[PDB]
Amino acid sequence: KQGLQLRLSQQLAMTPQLQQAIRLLQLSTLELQQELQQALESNPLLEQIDTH
Amino acid sequence: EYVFESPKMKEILEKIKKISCAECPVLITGESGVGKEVVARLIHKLSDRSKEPFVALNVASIPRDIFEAELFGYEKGAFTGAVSSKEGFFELADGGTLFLDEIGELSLEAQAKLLRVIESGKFYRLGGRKEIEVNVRILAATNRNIKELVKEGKFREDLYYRLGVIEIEIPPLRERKEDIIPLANHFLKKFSRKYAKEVEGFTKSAQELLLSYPWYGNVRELKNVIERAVLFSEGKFIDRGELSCLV
Amino acid sequence: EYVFESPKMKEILEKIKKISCAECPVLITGESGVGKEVVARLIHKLSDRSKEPFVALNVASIPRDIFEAELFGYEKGAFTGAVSSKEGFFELADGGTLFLDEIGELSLEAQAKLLRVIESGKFYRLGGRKEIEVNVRILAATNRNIKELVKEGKFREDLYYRLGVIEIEIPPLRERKEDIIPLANHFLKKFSRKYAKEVEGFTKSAQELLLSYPWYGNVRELKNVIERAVLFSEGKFIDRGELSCLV
Amino acid sequence: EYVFESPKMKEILEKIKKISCAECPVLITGESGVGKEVVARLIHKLSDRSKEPFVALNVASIPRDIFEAELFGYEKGAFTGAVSSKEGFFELADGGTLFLDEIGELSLEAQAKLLRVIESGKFYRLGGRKEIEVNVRILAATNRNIKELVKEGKFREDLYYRLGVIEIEIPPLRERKEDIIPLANHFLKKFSRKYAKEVEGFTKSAQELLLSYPWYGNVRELKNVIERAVLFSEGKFIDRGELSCLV
Amino acid sequence: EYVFESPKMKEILEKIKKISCAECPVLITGESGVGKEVVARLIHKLSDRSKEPFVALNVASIPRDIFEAELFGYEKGAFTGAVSSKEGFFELADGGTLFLDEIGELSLEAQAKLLRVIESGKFYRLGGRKEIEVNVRILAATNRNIKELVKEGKFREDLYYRLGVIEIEIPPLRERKEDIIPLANHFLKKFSRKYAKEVEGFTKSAQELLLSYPWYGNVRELKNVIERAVLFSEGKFIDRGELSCLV
Amino acid sequence: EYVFESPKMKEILEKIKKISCAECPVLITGESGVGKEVVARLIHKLSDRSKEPFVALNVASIPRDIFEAELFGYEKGAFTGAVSSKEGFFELADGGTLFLDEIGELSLEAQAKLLRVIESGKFYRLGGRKEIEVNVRILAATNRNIKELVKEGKFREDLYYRLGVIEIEIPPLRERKEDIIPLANHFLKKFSRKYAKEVEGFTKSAQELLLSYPWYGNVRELKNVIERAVLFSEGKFIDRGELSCLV
Amino acid sequence: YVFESPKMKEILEKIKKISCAECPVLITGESGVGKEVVARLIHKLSDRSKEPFVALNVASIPRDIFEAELFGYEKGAFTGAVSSKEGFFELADGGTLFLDEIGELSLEAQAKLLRVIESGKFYRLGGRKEIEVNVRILAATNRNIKELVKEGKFREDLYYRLGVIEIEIPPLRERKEDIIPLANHFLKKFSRKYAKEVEGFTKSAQELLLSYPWYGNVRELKNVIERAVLFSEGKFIDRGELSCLV
Ligand SMILES: Nc1ncnc2c1ncn2[C@@H]1O[C@H](COP(=O)(O)OP(=O)(O)OP(=O)(O)O)[C@@H](O)[C@H]1O
Ligand SMILES: Nc1ncnc2c1ncn2[C@@H]1O[C@H](COP(=O)(O)OP(=O)(O)OP(=O)(O)O)[C@@H](O)[C@H]1O
Ligand SMILES: Nc1ncnc2c1ncn2[C@@H]1O[C@H](COP(=O)(O)OP(=O)(O)OP(=O)(O)O)[C@@H](O)[C@H]1O
Ligand SMILES: Nc1ncnc2c1ncn2[C@@H]1O[C@H](COP(=O)(O)OP(=O)(O)OP(=O)(O)O)[C@@H](O)[C@H]1O
Ligand SMILES: Nc1ncnc2c1ncn2[C@@H]1O[C@H](COP(=O)(O)OP(=O)(O)OP(=O)(O)O)[C@@H](O)[C@H]1O
Ligand SMILES: Nc1ncnc2c1ncn2[C@@H]1O[C@H](COP(=O)(O)OP(=O)(O)O)[C@@H](O)[C@H]1O
Ligand SMILES: [Mg+2]
Repeated sequence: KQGLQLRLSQQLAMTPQLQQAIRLLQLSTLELQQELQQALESNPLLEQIDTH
Repeated sequence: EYVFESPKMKEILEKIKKISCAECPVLITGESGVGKEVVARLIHKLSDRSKEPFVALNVASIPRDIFEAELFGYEKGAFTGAVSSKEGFFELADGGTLFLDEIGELSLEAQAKLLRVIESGKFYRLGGRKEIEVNVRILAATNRNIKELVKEGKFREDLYYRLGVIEIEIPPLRERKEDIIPLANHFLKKFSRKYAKEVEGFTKSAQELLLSYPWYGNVRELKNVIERAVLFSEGKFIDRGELSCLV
Repeated sequence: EYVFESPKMKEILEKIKKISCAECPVLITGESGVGKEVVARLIHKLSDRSKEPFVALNVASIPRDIFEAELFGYEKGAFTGAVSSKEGFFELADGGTLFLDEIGELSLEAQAKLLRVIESGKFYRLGGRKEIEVNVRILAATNRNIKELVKEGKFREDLYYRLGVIEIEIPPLRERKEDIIPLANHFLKKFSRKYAKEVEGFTKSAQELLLSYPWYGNVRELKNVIERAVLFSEGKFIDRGELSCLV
Repeated sequence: EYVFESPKMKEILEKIKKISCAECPVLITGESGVGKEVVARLIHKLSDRSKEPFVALNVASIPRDIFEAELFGYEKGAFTGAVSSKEGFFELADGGTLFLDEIGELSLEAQAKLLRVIESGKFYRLGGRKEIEVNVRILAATNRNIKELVKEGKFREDLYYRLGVIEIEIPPLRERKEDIIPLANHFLKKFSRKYAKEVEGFTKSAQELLLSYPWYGNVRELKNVIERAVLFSEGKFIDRGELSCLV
Repeated sequence: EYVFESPKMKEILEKIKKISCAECPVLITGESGVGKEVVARLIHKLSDRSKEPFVALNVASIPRDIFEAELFGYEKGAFTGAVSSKEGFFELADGGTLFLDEIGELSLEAQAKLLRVIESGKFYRLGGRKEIEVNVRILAATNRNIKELVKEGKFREDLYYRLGVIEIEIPPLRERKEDIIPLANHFLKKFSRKYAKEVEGFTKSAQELLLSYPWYGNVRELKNVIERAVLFSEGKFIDRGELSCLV
Repeated sequence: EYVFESPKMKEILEKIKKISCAECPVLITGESGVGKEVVARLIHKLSDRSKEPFVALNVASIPRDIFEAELFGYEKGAFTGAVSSKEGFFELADGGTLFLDEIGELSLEAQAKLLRVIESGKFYRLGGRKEIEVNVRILAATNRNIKELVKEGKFREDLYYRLGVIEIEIPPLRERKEDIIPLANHFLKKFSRKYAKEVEGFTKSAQELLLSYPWYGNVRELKNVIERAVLFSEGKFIDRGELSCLV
Repeated sequence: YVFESPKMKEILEKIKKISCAECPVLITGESGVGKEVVARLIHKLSDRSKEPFVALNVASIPRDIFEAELFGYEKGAFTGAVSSKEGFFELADGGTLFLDEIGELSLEAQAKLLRVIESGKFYRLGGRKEIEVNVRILAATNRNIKELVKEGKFREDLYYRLGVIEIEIPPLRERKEDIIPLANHFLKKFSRKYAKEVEGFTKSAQELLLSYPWYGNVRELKNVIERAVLFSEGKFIDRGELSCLV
């Protein structure tokens, strides 16, 4: 029966467990550096080795 | 501890005593406030399995989509969420007694699920590949006429014969005119001592009013009225006006 | 804080003060906007559970398919997605007070689930295999006459008997002519400080008008009318013209 | 031991002997308490594969979401929580007899899957790769009028034709009067040893009463009445009055 | 952008100005195309919530079986699909204004599910054991006579007084003859500017026609007719011939 | 392309050309088989969104429960069974044109779901708290008199004035005596190449019969008759004998 | 399949004649006459021999989920839609869809069926892409479809769409010449299937087959022959065994 219902169900779920850290392979070095720059900006606990 | 002063109640007590050596499932039919739970527990106590666990279930509180899981159990990995195997209610009552209350509130889909467990008692767990053999003594209580439901189409014909091996009909308190007074006094000792009151009896007019007043709710309504009268009393007895406004 | 000047409400207050030590379930009936929840909270405050949570639940919005799951709790592994343990209202309010609002809105299917938890206080969690008992005080508020609904057949008779240990009926505001003026004064004094209004009293014609309106919405309608008068107030006294909405 | 002293019953038994060596699905349609399980187990016993397991399963005891995960099985990794692969009940009865109780409760998709399995002869796991072949003998017993179900559309006509190659109809006990007496005497002695109640049999009036009562449960109702009589009787002869109250 | 030339519109605007600091919920009643949304947004802008988010929602756009989930949100493990904790629309508009559009079409069952939220602001999420306190000013709009729907039994009287603290009535445009000419001029100017049309007003016959037709869609129908005329316009001045769809 | 010969078709095409610069929603009224969808596609091509996608939907087949689900999409936790977010039809038609076939047959209850989306263009998904703005042009085609449905209490006047800004009327084939021969010749030429029958034209009797007949199914019925004649002919020209399907 | 009667020969010739015809074909008659057999013969004898013959009966389709079987659904479309499902039109992409007993369909469902056929494009319940398929329609009717239309329990447009080529199969009650060949074929098939030595029916029993009106036609004939084979104990079958079934 067609219908959007809220209920308690006992069903079997497949294994879609993927799509994590996989997009870091297709990128080149430059785009990877851009992503790392974004990550450094958004996370205060990440720092990159410098020379200054 | 209870009151069984009525001759019909004495006959029912004798029937309960006579099935001490029996194990077939028993059905109880009657109205509200008659003592279906009391009769079930008395049968359990007089049965040889009194020391065995006694599990009471209401069939209206189990979710629709997990009905098979609760009464049969499952092994780990049977479904997404079965991280640890569980034992069902029937295996909890393995060797003991299982009492189903309000059994007339069971959907027709869930009624056919209990055809083989009552007869043979053998069932396969959800994800269980080995048959399980148990010994269960089954008691059931209903508040409506089971025969009418069977003849009307709201109850399975097979299930009535599976459960209706020994049928006990508890009479209403209205026909038990000789049980109101012994109960009404007892409830008094149940209430005043619990409330530290000074009521030690009932007036003759109050007793006559209670006898004349119809107990549609039976013992439950009588207890509620007596408790209210004790709560709103003032003196060493209960006069007519203390309960006239209620009954 | 609240005002109780009508002589008939004095009897209800005395009855409340006479059930301070009681812990039996209480049922309350009355028209909409008369203060059933206020009476329930007043009973809760005078009870020995005054230092306990007062869990007020609306039974007219609980989803049906999880209704039991929302009142009994569940274990881990009971169903898909239940990766943690959680409780219901009965266990979360153990030792306190559970106040059900609009008990008449409950459908018949849901009314058959608490029949074994109001009296004995015991139930079983979803996926649990251990019996649990709780000691809670059950209060309910409703507006439609439960007795006439039981007579018609829209409410369970046994559940009504179980819940109706002590019944409190609140009369309509139209029957209470001794509280209209005090409640109007209280609302005026409350709303003259929130908006810094200069209103300090009512006019004699306005007071006479207040004694003629049937008060269909009762206390809520009176509060709304007083709020409208305060918001739309220019002079220090509220004349009969500003109360023409009652004509 | 089973009693068959009716010419129709003897003809049915000879049919059972003739068909017990066949390799075709069997459909058993009859009234309540006629012995469908007894007939199926007699077919299984009087066969070359009598040593093989007799897998008796109820179509209403399987949740839908795991039906293909129960009657067929599953492999590891096909779904979350699948720690280890588990065989299905279909492979369990390989080379033996699989009995389906109350075949009329199956859903459209379940019946379609069963028809696919029966027609193909080989099936697949839930998440496997190879194809599994079995040599099962399929019996199914139901009490519903399959003609009404197929006319309404609750059962697939092709599946009914495949399973219902041979229709076995056990006559109602009301048409088996000559076989009524030997059955009850079989129970009366059996319960006499079971419950230690001393009884020799029935009287002429009791036997005439039994032949006059319109049994609805057939064997089950008669057995229940006999068990009640054995429990509630201390004398060696059962009189008309003892059985009259039960009737 | 909004023209208020009728004296009733000026009275409504002055009343809105007086209730800028008023935080109570308001109910607006009118016809189709009278300006309920415009008046509600003007009330919102003039209130203290000018910079607060204004969440406008239609009650009929939510399915019945997930209405509570969309109204209050849900916690983890509440149901098969409660992946993570989610907030409701009431928690979405914290500190702002909630606009219930077309409240008349709401069913009786849904009106009983929001009786405690409006008056007190406290509600429990699905699966959440903590109480949620929110402060949202509620503006409801309807095209129906709710004061008659409460009498007819098609609306719940309990919610009427919860949304009846302040009530606004918008008269139809056919009575607002001071608005027809200014609204027509503004619409013609806007549709000439958008469509690059060289029209800059109406003719006297067209003005007389616009003031005599019994408009049923009111301002929206006037806007539609003006747009239709502008699209098919062929001169610097619009004559009665272009507006032939009126009469 | 499309052939238009009658003066009414030329006028309709010219009006379409004139209003192609307009972005107003269009409502088209006619009969079954008059070519409303062809006119809608012509309108889409002649507008500035010809390169933009055109989404045409027959709303007479959408289930009521998934009406909001299809129109608005949903999020991960909107309901049970969903695992991923889904787009809505309006979002799928964002930046283009959305066409609705047979808008008259739509249920009265579901017409409230499109009251705000057409005007505001802002809506929330199921299970979401974010408002989405689009730019979609609404075209609706119907074979029923919308105004009659409004007057008989079957259609929502607000939705009508939302869509009833631009009106188009397509007369049936019974008023298209001039536009019968070109359509018949076009269909004959198409089906001759489709089925390789190589039929060139029609004889005098066939043309007379086709012209004299007051077609009720209009262009659809004429095309079906031509296709049947092509399938059941072997000559170079179709005579009246091969047109025996007509009255 | 065996066809020996002159009516059966004419039916086979007509079916081979309409083999090159790609139009939807309607077949009507009585129960158990071979409408599915004739439809499969048309399928094999046409250019779509290698394509699937998706044959389904519209009687068992539930009312509320008819659309769910008409088009199909995706993952998460509704409760119970764990995965995606393909409708019969998608399964029969390039094949032949055979709807058995079309005369019993509800009126409202029919109005939602032929609309898919004429346009040929449809959307999945939960899919954002339009689906275009090509099918050949075969229909079966158990009653008088013209009478049903005259009773207002059907659609005239659907009848015209499926009435391009219509076939009537005479039942077994007027096909007595095929009785002996069909009985012999079924007897041999069941004897070789159950591995029991049975030669053929005796002269006495041959009268009962013609005496039997055969209301159930070939289905009942096959059931009776199989049951007679199962209970047979000799290489010859007498009239007594058939008497217990007739
Ligand atoms: N003979 C009796 N003596 C004393 N108390 C009794 C007697 N019979 C019943 N009661 C009391 O009646 C109360 C109400 O429970 P009762 O056993 O009557 O249940 P009921 O109304 O028949 O149904 P349910 O099975 O749902 O409890 C019990 O608390 C019990 O103490
Ligand atoms: N004696 C009183 N003094 C002051 N205010 C009072 C008094 N009695 C009632 N009220 C006021 O009446 C108002 C309306 O009461 P209440 O909220 O209980 O109405 P209701 O609509 O019947 O309730 P429910 O939410 O249970 O449906 C309360 O907010 C309360 O402040
Ligand atoms: N010949 C017999 N002799 C003795 N007892 C018999 C005989 N035949 C059947 N019975 C009894 O019949 C009882 C019920 O039979 P069975 O288990 O076959 O039920 P059923 O007809 O399949 O039930 P249902 O249709 O209600 O599911 C058995 O417990 C058995 O003792
Ligand atoms: N004073 C005004 N000046 C200009 N336009 C106006 C005025 N009053 C109303 N309108 C126009 O009326 C149209 C409809 O307004 P609105 O959205 O409020 O209608 P409604 O049917 O009352 O709303 P809803 O049903 O969504 O609550 C708008 O396009 C608006 O421009
Ligand atoms: N000439 C024949 N020779 C052998 N078997 C035949 C013959 N005609 C029909 N049958 C048998 O008849 C049975 C039913 O066939 P079929 O399903 O095609 O007929 P139907 O019931 O008339 O059709 P439908 O239900 O599809 O309208 C099959 O098992 C088939 O083997
Ligand atoms: N100008 C035209 N040229 C060719 N065919 C046309 C023209 N107008 C209409 N038609 C035909 O008429 C049919 C009408 O189809 P449609 O518009 O979908 O249904 P309705 O007319 O009932 O809305 C189309 O299939 C189309 O082939
Ligand atoms: Mg059985």
